[PDB]
Amino acid sequence: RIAGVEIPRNKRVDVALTYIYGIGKARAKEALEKTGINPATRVKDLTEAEVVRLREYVENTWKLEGELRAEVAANIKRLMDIGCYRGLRHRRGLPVRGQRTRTNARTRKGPRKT
Amino acid sequence: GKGDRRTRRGKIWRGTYGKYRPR
Amino acid sequence: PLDVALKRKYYEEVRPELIRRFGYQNVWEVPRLEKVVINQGLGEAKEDARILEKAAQELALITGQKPAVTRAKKSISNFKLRKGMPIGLRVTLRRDRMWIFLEKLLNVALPRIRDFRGLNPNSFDGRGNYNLGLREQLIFPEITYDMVDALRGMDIAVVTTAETDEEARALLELLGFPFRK
Amino acid sequence: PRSLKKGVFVDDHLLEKVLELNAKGEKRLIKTWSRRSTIVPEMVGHTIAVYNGKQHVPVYITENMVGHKLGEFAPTRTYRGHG
Amino acid sequence: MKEGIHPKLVPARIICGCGNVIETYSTKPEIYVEVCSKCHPFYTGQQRFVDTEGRVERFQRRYGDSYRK
RNA sequence: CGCGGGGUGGAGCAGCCCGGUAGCUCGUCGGGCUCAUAACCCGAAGGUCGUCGGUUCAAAUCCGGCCCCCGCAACCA
RNA sequence: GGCGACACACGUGCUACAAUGCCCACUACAAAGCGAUGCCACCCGGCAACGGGGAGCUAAUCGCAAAAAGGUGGGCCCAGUUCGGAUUGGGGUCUGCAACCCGACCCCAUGAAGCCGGAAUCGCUAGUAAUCGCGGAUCAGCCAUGCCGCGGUGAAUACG
RNA sequence: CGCCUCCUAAAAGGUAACGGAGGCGCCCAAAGGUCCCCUCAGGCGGGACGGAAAUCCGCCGGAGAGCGCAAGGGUAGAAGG
Ligand SMILES: [Zn+2]
Repeated sequence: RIAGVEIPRNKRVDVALTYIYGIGKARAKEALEKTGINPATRVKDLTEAEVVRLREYVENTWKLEGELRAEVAANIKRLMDIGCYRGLRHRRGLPVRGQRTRTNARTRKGPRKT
Repeated sequence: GKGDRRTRRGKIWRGTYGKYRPR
Repeated sequence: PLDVALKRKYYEEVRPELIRRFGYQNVWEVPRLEKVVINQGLGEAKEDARILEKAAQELALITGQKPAVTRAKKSISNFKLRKGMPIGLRVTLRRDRMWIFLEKLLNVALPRIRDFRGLNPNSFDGRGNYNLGLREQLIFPEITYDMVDALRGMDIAVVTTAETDEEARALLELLGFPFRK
Repeated sequence: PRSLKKGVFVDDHLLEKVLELNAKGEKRLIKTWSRRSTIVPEMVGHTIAVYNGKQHVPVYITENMVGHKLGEFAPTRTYRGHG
Repeated sequence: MKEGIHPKLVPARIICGCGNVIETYSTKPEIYVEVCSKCHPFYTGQQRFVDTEGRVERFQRRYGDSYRK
């Protein structure tokens, strides 16, 4: 379908774009503007030429699925290499943005371990 | 929810202004 | 038999290009595609969904040729598979279906690959025989996402008349296999 | 981060000592207390022992660490786990 | 070929996002494809398709040189 | 050493006969209740089934060896 | 530099697990307070934070400042979702000499657990509870979901 | 305590010991007959899950595999699939 994935036919295009990794609510409301496409249209109601236009536009305006993930890991991996505190935090699986490690680090630490 | 910045709800609860809650 | 553009590319340019590149004394000295083997070592249907013939149907769609079933050559404790148990499908595409399937592969299958930076330039037998693998089966245009239910990858063993991997990768390169390196 | 409209902050004594070795050839590992300071592209190839609060941690400044603060690389804390 | 088991092949029209038609043989006469060889990144000079930076780091230190020396 | 039996989580025992998956009580951890402790309640964890080889696709679970422990005999004088 | 660590454990709170809902655009309706190196109107730029202009305001008169929920209209259709916003990558604004540890805020993307919570346990008898928002202290800035207050709407139940 | 395998057992066979090792007290309606077809184990390299070891490919292999079960004999120019 689209760059790496598919949007459900039964959903509007706005939510449709969002299922792409690297596409949130913001750009979703944007590609419709830059492609002049009705947001209210379901994916089951989308025309080929509009889609390929959509496909052509968005899939080069940004990198979304694989090309986007690599930069993240590239950024993250290089931090481990540079030994930065940020990278230092990642190598411990700890909250890298200065959060409080003493309590409430579950989202970064997952299951609690007595 | 209230704690979501991107919602105008959040910037109300958070008490801020931005792309999603102008003045 | 039937006409296939890619094979036509083999005769038209690939043959003379290889001959120039190597000066083969005889045209039988130049590489060729013996066959193209397709494997799916499922390892899942052997226990449950033992009629996953639907997967064989997918192979038939991609190949126009129903694959034969491969069973366990012996039982295993770890691999929960008693001997004589279907564990993987297999089809052997040859001349016409060979060039056809390969043509759909390069023209569509590879460019549909997620983050396809190219083929391994190293996945060679050593005898001039290339192998590779897939993690899903919805790459091929015959297969649609609607018809797909589970991602069965596969393996492809393209065998070549050539003796070295040199002339092999030379050939498929002339065939335009996009090598990631 | 620091307002790029505002200048990119680096301590005067730090940068001058940097350019000095840039003037007088790469040498002379530099003690420093300016963890708040930002690495500058000129700093690449230099080695500096940044102070952690107790010691000066010698950090070799490469290009790969230019756009950062110096305190990032002298970890001011010691954690080895539990048990 | 065992006459009755193999799904019969036909001429098959490939249609890319380029609208690229590619005549082949398949079990579907008319077929569309989001991608072809004439559009794939790795075939289109790699094209960068979003980002031509190519490991932008490190610098890329623009907004720099504001130091007083 | 001659015979029979056994040697499973921290403890005591189960699963062995029928090899495809080891369970119970206690105990431990955490929490709850209490002014606190015990009791109690909730939750949680956790077992080369002596040891070594073979049999097996697979052995606690089969086989054989060794070790330990146990019971029985070690006799006619 | 540390007080911000972090295998863990407990308390107190906030946000949710959604349709009596979420989101969006418009229209309301407060109180109580603060403000001269502060409120800053209004203009412009900028997605925005914010920045540049810049009036008034020394205070019932200027501003902070929109109250919010509510009403209106639309979308969403039960979805780990247009719920959820945690984490993280990047790009920025602002204060501050200096935001790495160790600020806040704006923007994109990422979109975690979570489907009402065991044992158990808490507050509340009326404008109370619940929910909605506003102000102030400290303070350059803020780690404030806290605290102290203000108002909006507004319950059930007490046999004993 | 009966029968099978090997050594004992002295190049015929047979050959004892409370000698040294293991087995059997069945099983297969196909594990039987016949025709036709194929050839293993193993090693290396390549191969999504997937591994040491699934299935696939190529390459090297006389049999070291397998041949229902003990051992031996026999065996792919099949008794093996
Ligand atoms: Zn194309």
